Amino acid sequence: LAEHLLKPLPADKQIETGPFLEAVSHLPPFFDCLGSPVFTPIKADISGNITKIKAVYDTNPAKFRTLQNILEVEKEMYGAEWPKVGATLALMWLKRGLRFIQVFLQSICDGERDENHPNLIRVNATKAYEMALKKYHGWIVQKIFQAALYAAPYKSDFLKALSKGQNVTEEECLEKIRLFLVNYTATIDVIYEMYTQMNAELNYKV
Amino acid sequence: LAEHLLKPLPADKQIETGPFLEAVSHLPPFFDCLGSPVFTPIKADISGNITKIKAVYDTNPAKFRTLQNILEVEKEMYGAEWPKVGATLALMWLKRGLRFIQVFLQSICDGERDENHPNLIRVNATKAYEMALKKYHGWIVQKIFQAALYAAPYKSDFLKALSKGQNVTEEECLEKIRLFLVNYTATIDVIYEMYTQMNAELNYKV
Ligand SMILES: CCCCCCCC/C=C\CCCCCCCCCCCCCC(=O)N[C@@H](CO[C@@H]1O[C@H](CO)[C@H](O)[C@H](OS(=O)(=O)O)[C@H]1O)[C@H](O)/C=C/CCCCCCCCCCCCC
Ligand SMILES: CCCCCCCC/C=C\CCCCCCCCCCCCCC(=O)N[C@@H](CO[C@@H]1O[C@H](CO)[C@H](O)[C@H](OS(=O)(=O)O)[C@H]1O)[C@H](O)/C=C/CCCCCCCCCCCCC
Repeated sequence: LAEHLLKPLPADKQIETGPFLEAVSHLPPFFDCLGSPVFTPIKADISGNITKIKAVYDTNPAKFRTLQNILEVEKEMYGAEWPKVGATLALMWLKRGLRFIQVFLQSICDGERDENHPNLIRVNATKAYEMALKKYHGWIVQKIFQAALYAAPYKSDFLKALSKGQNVTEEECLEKIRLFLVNYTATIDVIYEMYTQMNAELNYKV
Repeated sequence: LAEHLLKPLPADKQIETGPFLEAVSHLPPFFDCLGSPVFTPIKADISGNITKIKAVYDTNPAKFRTLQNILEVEKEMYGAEWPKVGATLALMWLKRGLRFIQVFLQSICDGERDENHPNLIRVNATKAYEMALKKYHGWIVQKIFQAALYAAPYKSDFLKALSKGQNVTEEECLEKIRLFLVNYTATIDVIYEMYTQMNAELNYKV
């Protein structure tokens, strides 16, 4: 993770679209390292959001220099269907997946665990799901999450996979995750705040 | 469905690849008519198989004239990883989805129902799942099927969707499904038999 840190936030809290998309594009490949086909459709959905945002950006990178520019330009371009359109909608969902990853990783780094099963990551994933995604899912998708949770790797195995080849301890691995989390968390928080400020957030369930 | 009937089988039971792929390519769009996002990853998997087979075919349509040609050419081309490779693997999975659809539709047409809930299609889908797919799924994916089953439409709604614009009765709709099922079922049966004859069938679970 720490090979692709996000940029620090500038004083004006603007997030450059190009570097943001470049950074977060390194996250979906991690889903191929979790040891299950159950992660295939997940990877697909997150990558699909990234692809959509990049496709809008590519139409005019200067116009879409920042994530704020995307929202404001699309609000002007689309009128009534906005924010349920375009890159605004894609980023609305992407931020939820990014927040899931943030909460999950932070929970692991913070030593949160089921003391009865300290080498599982279920409690960490459940917390992340509850905080990031659950209320945007109808009861059927929530039931699917609960089933998919059983496909999660052991903690020790997950941390091994995050540091393969590097010959580092788990303690060192977790320090590098904490480093990644600094600008990552700050960036996601700014994106959420922007959605509030722009009245671009929707609450529909799938 | 009856606007894209499969070809009848010739005496030699060979199935031409091009027309087969053209016909079955009309089936994944039906998943957008079931009223739920839960069908998105399903459509993606079936379409992915079709795309893979078409990509192999397109490298040399004469060499890959029939489905039998695909298996025999790939067996020669690949040696030891076969049949877990290429279009052979894609068709191995595609036939299972096609068989699911066949069993499901046939069950509906045959009047099979839960007499306590005659306007659901759960019993029909469960039968199809059991016959076509279940034993290739580990327990986690099976649990996901059980959840996804609740996203199925009402029977009357499903049959309406299959005949939209046509101004036909449900009886007429079902007669047209029965017509589609004739060459469809025969074709799928031949494909299954070919996999047996070629020793191309695998039994691994996902
Ligand atoms: C960095 C290391 C990695 C850290 C993460 C590792 C964590 C591992 C630990 C535990 C595992 C826990 C279980 C997994 C939890 C996954 C959470 C990760 C993030 C989730 C991504 C899905 C987000 C989501 O809910 N999306 C939902 C909404 O999508 C959005 O819909 C919009 C329209 O309303 C747009 O189309 C939008 O796209 S746009 O680009 O056009 O705007 C699009 O993104 C999407 O519906 C859900 C997708 C997941 C698939 C769920 C359905 C599966 C059904 C399967 C049925 C099969 C049954 C039959 C079997 C044969
Ligand atoms: C004609 C009208 C339409 C008729 C049908 C309507 C029926 C509606 C009624 C009731 C609904 C019942 C529930 C739905 C049942 C669906 C059955 C339809 C057919 C299923 C298609 C999936 C087949 C399958 O099991 N595939 C499996 C194996 O795939 C194959 O894997 C191979 C490698 O081992 C290859 O990669 C291969 O591709 S290849 O091209 O490279 O060779 C590929 O096809 C595939 O893994 C399953 C895909 C379905 C997705 C399941 C996982 C969902 C996990 C979601 C987790 C989300 C949790 C977190 C939430 C945020």
